[PDB]
Amino acid sequence: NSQLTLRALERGDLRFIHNLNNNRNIMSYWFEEPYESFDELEELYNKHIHDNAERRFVVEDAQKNLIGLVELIEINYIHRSAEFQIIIAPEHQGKGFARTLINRALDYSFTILNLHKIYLHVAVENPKAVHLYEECGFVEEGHLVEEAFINGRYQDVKRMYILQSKYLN
Amino acid sequence: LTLRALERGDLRFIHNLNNNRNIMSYWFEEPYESFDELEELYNKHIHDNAERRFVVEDAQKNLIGLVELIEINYIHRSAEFQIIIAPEHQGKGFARTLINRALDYSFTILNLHKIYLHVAVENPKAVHLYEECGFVEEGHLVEEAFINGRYQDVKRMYILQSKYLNRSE
Amino acid sequence: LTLRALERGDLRFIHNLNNNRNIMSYWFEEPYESFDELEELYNKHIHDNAERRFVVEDAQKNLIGLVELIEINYIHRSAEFQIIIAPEHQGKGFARTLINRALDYSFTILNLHKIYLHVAVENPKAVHLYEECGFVEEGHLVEEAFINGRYQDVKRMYILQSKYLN
Amino acid sequence: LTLRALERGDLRFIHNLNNNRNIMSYWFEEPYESFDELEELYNKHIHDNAERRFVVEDAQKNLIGLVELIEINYIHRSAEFQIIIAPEHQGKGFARTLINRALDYSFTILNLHKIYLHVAVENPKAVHLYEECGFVEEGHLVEEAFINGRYQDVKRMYILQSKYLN
Amino acid sequence: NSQLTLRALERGDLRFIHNLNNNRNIMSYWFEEPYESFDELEELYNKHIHDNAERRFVVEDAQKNLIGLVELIEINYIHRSAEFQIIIAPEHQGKGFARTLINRALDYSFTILNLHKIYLHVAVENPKAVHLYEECGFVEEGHLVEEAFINGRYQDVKRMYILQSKYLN
Amino acid sequence: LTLRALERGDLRFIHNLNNNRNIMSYWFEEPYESFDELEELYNKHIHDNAERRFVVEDAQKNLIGLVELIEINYIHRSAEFQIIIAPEHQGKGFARTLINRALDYSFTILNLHKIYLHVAVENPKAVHLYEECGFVEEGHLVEEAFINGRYQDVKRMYILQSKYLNRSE
Amino acid sequence: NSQLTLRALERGDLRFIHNLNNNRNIMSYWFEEPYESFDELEELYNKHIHDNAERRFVVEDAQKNLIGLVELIEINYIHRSAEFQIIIAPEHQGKGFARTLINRALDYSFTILNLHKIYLHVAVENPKAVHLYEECGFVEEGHLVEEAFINGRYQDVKRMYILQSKYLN
Amino acid sequence: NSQLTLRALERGDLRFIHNLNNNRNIMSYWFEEPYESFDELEELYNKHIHDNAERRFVVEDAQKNLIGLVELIEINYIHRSAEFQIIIAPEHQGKGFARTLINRALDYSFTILNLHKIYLHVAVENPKAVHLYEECGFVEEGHLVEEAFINGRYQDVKRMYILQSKYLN
Amino acid sequence: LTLRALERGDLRFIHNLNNNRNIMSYWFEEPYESFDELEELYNKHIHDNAERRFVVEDAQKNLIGLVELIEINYIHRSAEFQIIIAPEHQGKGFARTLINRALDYSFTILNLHKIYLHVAVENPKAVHLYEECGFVEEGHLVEEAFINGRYQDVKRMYILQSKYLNRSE
Amino acid sequence: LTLRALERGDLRFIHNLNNNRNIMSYWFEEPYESFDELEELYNKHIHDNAERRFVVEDAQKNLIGLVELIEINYIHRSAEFQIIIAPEHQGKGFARTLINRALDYSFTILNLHKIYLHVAVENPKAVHLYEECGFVEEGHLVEEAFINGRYQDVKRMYILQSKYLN
Amino acid sequence: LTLRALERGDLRFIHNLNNNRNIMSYWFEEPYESFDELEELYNKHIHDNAERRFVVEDAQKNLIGLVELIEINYIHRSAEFQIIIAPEHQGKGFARTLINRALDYSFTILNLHKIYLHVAVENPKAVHLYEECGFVEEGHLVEEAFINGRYQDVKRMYILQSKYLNRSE
Amino acid sequence: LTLRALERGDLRFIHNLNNNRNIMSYWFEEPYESFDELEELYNKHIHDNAERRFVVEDAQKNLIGLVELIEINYIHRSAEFQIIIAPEHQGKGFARTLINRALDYSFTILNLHKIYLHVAVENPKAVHLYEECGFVEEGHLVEEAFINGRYQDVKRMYILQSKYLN
Repeated sequence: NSQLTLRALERGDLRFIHNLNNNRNIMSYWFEEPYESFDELEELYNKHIHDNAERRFVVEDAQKNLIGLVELIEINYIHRSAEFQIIIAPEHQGKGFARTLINRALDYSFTILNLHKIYLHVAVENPKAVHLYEECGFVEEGHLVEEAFINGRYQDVKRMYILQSKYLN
Repeated sequence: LTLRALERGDLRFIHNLNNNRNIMSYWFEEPYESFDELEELYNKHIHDNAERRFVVEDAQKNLIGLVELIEINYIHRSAEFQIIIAPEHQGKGFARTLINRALDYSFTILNLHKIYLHVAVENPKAVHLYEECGFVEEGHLVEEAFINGRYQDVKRMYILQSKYLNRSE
Repeated sequence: LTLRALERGDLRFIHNLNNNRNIMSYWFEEPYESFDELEELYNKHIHDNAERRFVVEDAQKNLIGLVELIEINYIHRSAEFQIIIAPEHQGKGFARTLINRALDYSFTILNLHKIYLHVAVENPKAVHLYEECGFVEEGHLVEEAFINGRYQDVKRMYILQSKYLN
Repeated sequence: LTLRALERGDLRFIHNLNNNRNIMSYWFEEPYESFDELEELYNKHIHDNAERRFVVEDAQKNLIGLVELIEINYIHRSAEFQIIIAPEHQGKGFARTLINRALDYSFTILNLHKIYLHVAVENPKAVHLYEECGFVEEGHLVEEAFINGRYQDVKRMYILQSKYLN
Repeated sequence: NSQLTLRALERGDLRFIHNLNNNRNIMSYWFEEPYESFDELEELYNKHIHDNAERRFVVEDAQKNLIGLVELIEINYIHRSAEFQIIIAPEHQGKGFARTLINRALDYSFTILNLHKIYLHVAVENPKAVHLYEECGFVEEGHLVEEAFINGRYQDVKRMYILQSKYLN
Repeated sequence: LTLRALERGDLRFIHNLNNNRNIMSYWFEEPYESFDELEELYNKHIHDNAERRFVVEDAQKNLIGLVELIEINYIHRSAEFQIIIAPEHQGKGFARTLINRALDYSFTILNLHKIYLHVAVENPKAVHLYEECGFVEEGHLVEEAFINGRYQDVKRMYILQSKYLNRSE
Repeated sequence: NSQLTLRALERGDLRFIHNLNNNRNIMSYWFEEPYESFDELEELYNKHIHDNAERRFVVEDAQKNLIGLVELIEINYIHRSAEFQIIIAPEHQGKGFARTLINRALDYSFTILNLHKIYLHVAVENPKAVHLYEECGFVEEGHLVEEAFINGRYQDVKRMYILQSKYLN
Repeated sequence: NSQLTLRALERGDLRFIHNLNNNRNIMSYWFEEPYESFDELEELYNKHIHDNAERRFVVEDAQKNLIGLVELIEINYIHRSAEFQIIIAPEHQGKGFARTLINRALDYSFTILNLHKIYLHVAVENPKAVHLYEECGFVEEGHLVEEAFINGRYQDVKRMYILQSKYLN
Repeated sequence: LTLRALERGDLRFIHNLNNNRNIMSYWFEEPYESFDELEELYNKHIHDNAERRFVVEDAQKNLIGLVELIEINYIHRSAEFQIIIAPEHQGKGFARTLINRALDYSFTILNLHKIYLHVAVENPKAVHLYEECGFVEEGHLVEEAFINGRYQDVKRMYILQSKYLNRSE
Repeated sequence: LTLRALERGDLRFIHNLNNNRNIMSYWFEEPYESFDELEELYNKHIHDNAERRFVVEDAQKNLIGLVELIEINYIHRSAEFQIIIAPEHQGKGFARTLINRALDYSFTILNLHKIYLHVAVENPKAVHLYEECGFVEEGHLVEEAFINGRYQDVKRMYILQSKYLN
Repeated sequence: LTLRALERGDLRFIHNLNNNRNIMSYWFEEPYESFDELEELYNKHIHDNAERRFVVEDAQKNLIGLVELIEINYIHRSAEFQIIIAPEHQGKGFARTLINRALDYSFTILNLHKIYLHVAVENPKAVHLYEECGFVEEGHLVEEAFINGRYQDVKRMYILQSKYLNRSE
Repeated sequence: LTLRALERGDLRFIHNLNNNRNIMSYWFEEPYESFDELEELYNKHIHDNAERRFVVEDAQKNLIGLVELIEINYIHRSAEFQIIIAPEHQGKGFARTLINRALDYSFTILNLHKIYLHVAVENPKAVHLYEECGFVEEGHLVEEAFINGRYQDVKRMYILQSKYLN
């Protein structure tokens, strides 16, 4: 876990992004723009190469095996907020990397960019994921009713947050 | 009461409404403060369908207020609702009528499934007004906004298409 | 009654016709609501030949209604027809004379083979008028349009160049 | 069989599928014939969401066919469906499993209400297969398509999100 | 007739072009581009302001009454050819202006631009117009079968020509 | 025999065909003489539907000739036909087969009503070849082209959709 | 003083900006771009209409007499900093407006944009201006040696600051 | 001589153009644009790829040895004129190719493009070149005094011409 | 008499001058016939220094004529001269004065070495007028222009800088 | 007398000053003659800092003359100076007060080290005035300018920031 | 030791240097984190002279570090200095040599008058290093930067052109 | 020795000549330092005729030096001259033969009247060589160049087309 490294996303890593969106049954977005094919993603990356609303970091190990991804979106510098998301490759989902990657993301958000609040969304029907984030410091602030259409049915999603104060202290 | 799509001529009425608010005003997720800044971003997003705004005026062309629909996603069929009545006609009882006619357009024309909005916790008069129109609280965002030199909480209330169109049946 | 090619000055009348229809208005398969959005869309598609619109006006030049041809396909030689008469002169019985001249332009100048249209099921009076003008049903599209918070069926009627020109 | 988002490298397979169809091919309602014209049209509409195409391939990744969604309207939540299987694997009975997955993507992710398609009248075998997949006729378009020097009728069949998702 | 004058077509004259195409029941073209409304014509004129494939001259009298129009299209300088057309306002069609305007057009084509051949097209069912051109020097060179779709039916058109040699001698 | 839409790679084969002609070659009514001039105008009119060209090749990719459809008007439903067989396979009897397959595409796919072509009067072998395929003379254009230092006449022959599809019925 | 109002800068106010830069003997900048004439300023305003690095507010009284100007430049949202400047018309310089305009600017910076630190620069040879700012809450943090070339000689400038904490408490 | 062939100028031939302008001590032009380096020529060729005012043909033999160049400039299709020029490589200047290349150029000008007059310019101090052209059919029409600045001194140049009539008869 | 650089407002006066000529008028080697065609090409070549034109007017703003310098080459230091006096003031004896003042600008400001012009052989009055001003015939171009349906000859006369500035010394 | 930054409205006065000079006028090292050519060149170089021009006007705002700085180099900190007074107020002795204020702007705000200028040899009165203002000759350029059909010599005079600011 | 202007090929070496810093890196006042983001902003500001950077390498092309000059104002003749030596050659004593050669370029080539820099107060080793090279403290910016989750102070040191070039005289 | 028009491939040699000069290098009056900045500036001014540069190379094609003409004015017919020889072949005495051919191109093809140049005062050996080639001083520019932290004087020498062509 300590060997894991985070690196700024490069064009070469777009293939890894495409592979991770396979068999997830949810439309993928790139700066709030839908995409499906590798070519559509590559164009959207070239377009938003300069945008500051989102940042992404690839997660690798010592031997540079692509572990997962860390995304920050809806980044606002006036209110100092950002939506956090994390995607771990299926082959590494059950190895406990998630917790460390969550602290790595909070570290980058609250120590460098100096953001005030980090919020995230979790499906209500994955309580193990909710409890994980709670053990990491997050806490619920909303229960969005029928917010996401997942697998052919509207579903609720928990919005949980954590402030810069608690993480730094 | 009559609702009309916003024309470029009504932009000044929007700027005037933003004078008393004392909050950072946005136009398609882009900050603005001068009337000229607004007019240019209006010419830029005249075709963008991510947001739609309607100005309401009396029978004889007395502009009363404004209703806005932002963060419009036609895949999730959602949108954020907001309304601002001029201080002149603020307490004449026009609010609820504009709200219902806004939700009517969202649920009968655009065929949207969910409509949410945000209100500061320090103004319970608005919280009860929307709750009287069918909105229900789905979140209590902690320290979401920075108002007058302090971080404050925000209530997120919602209303669904099914309820608005089938409740009296 | 006289039909005239749609000009930029008539876009105001278009915006008024869409004032009380309770359905999203399109311009070359692109939505719009405000007069400014329409004016820009017109200047964008001013040369696109996939759609053609004529304004019908009285002898005094008082605008009466509108006739539109959309989805114009010159390979299969077909196009969709739509007609909107102002509420002021809706029941003056002018509708038929407008439908005929429209079909005349379609089958005499543009040289199109088929002309279809869509009419709501819950408005049988329009179905009869169209039928009496020469149209015949060819489809009962199920839940094709979302009107007033509920999907509704729509009848698709057609008319060939042969029946109008013998 | 596995469906994959259409890439630029697959445009060659598209041009081969259109090789022996005897009808003009379109890309976002724009005609084309050569592989160069198609490649430019794709780069032009690479971000347009009005159409979506998936390539179906074997376990060995041998391309088998194509499934397309066109006329995608997110307001009325509808789209037209089309499927083309290569002649090599036309009669292997895979057609049904392709139609279902397509409807699955339409009604599970994009959240569309209706899906319609058009099939020639003189090919009843396709009408039966579509019917057995869940489709039901809603229109008999008269002389809607010009095939082999003669206008021919076309049946329009539909299927709602309700029947597929209960 | 001798008082008639020909002038290069200006933007202001586009209204006269539009008025002449009323009740002619044939699609109007501007540099092989279809148009119907005044605005569509004005745009096409601005576009082809510089093109050399076609020239047009307005026909006026002493008191500047708009008499008609003289068009040269499909102008090719390698083969030295051009298709001639003439449109006279309905109020002046039966006053004998046509003959002089035909000589004026031939004069400009064979004396200035120095073209070799001028051809034109006439409906087979207007023999009075054919005989007119023959009396002016033209002669048939083709009987195009079902070349034009006029008033709801394909119709034949006579193609008649005349060379620079005969006009100059 | 197999007809294929012309790709950019076949442009050299077109230039080679224009070597023996000794006539000004055009591309969408634009003159060209160098292979590079052709390639640039090809990139310019790749989307223009006013003309369509097909290259025919043997069973094992031996490019034989070319068939062209120019002046395509989808309102009048007309088009000018032309065919050029390489000097290698010139007298192998492939012409009539390419002609019929060209008219078949024009009358069954594009749904055109009339197809005309042009041939020099000084090559009666071509005049009889087309006449054997259904074409009929509709015009004898006098001094229409300038060939080898002299003005020559040109025959315009035509064939209709009705005849091509209904004659053997 | 209490009647003074601050308004977002509009294009019409550019004339007031030009008048204030008269007889100040220092090159004027607009988003770090030099200018002298009214036309050069107007162009630079149109260019940076959308930039977020600087904001400016016109200062008016009850009767809308142009009092002065309030400028925020070098605005950085990551470090939350901004350089403050104030220009009062010569006819209003000795009426005590400065103090209130300083609090108005700090109010907008620390209560809306939520910035952490506001710094400014003062000529060392204007101690009355330095003492003013100190009485307003500022304090020196640097004595830049020969930083500005004023009136034909390099001169030192005091850099004084104040944090959001003290102003809000 | 009979084996010589003329080919339309291609981009690959621009190196031959550059080599021929070596040690000629006169500024080279490309569509009335000066150039010296290979890169400047290549850009000007890409620019005027489509211009019709000039045409150029490379002269090769049976074994494709680059013999010379044939240039037509100032081509006007209204007056039907063109300035002719010919450049033979130094290794082939004294082999009698000039005469045949002159007839080849006249053949292309008077038989294909159908031009009326071909004029050329010759230095007065090269009478052998003047007599050559006279033997080819040209004749003097002007003695331009101090028209060209050659090798550090203004010099006269003979303008000689020939019409399409004499060449064709 | 006073010469003034041509402004856009004088373009109509140029078009009027081209009415009586009955010859193809050009603007930077580009044909034009309508006033709008002229105005657009004027906006296109406002910066082109290949040609320069001056309008002359009386003491009280009575526009008399025009003098033009075209084909200006600053390497060879040459230019073609032409002058057109309105038919109103045609025979008032102003020509020679405008000519000398044109050559004065060419030889004293632009520092040109040679000035040539062209005149039809069928107007000896102009030939003698220029010859009286210092011009000398250097060429008799045979069938250079096509005037009123016939090819005619043109005289090219010239005058040198040395003569114009040193002859009376 | 008051100097003001050159505006677009003053371009007319510029064109009048060049009316009777008998020499080609330049704008940012680009020739021009007509007011339209100048107006476009100004809009092109409105942000170029290589040149700066001030209009001097009376108390009544009657334009008197012009002062220009060209070839402005901020690395070597130098610039060429030129002054043109209208013929109406040429001999009113205002020239000196204009030269000084110009040098003041060059050496007090822009922080330039050297300022040079060029004056014809055949006009010694201007050479004296410049000399009396602080300038000193540094070059006798031989046949550098072509004036009235003959190359003429030009004197280049200079002045440093040190002599003006002690 | 040899200093060289930075080429596009050296951009990767810059990104590597920014890995160990753990601070937001900028390029012409624009944030970046990915190598591709850097490369695009490099192509954008290749002409911008507001900043200049030099890469230093050993005698045999061993890239050691980088020296940067930003906020270059040629009117005030100032600039901010910064240097980053790779961790490999960090403590080899190369720093002072690169500093002096940077100030030499700033004071002898660009002819700048003042050079300032910034250093964190929590690294006195750098403060003394610059002080040993001639830099003197002119400011102690309080809570200027946000480093590792806390606001920290920054020292601004400066050195003048006169001192660097005249002190040993 | 042979002079050749400067190509894009020679820009590398240009960047090497500027490697050890200790002064800012310009390209069409625009500063640059890196090879990438120079390559873009060349493509920008590849057609500008205000400057012309020739590369001089040996018989073996080993690059020896460079000759440049800048500030080319075709109205007054003048231009500034500069020559740079690589340190490898600086003292081989080739300098004179290069200066002559340059002046030959200026006065034989471009038809220019005057050619001036600038040489530092503290390098009298170059002043003598230029003088022996035909140049004559016409100006002693005072503190015109900032070299090695100190303003230095520069001599401006000239040569007319008449003296070179009699």
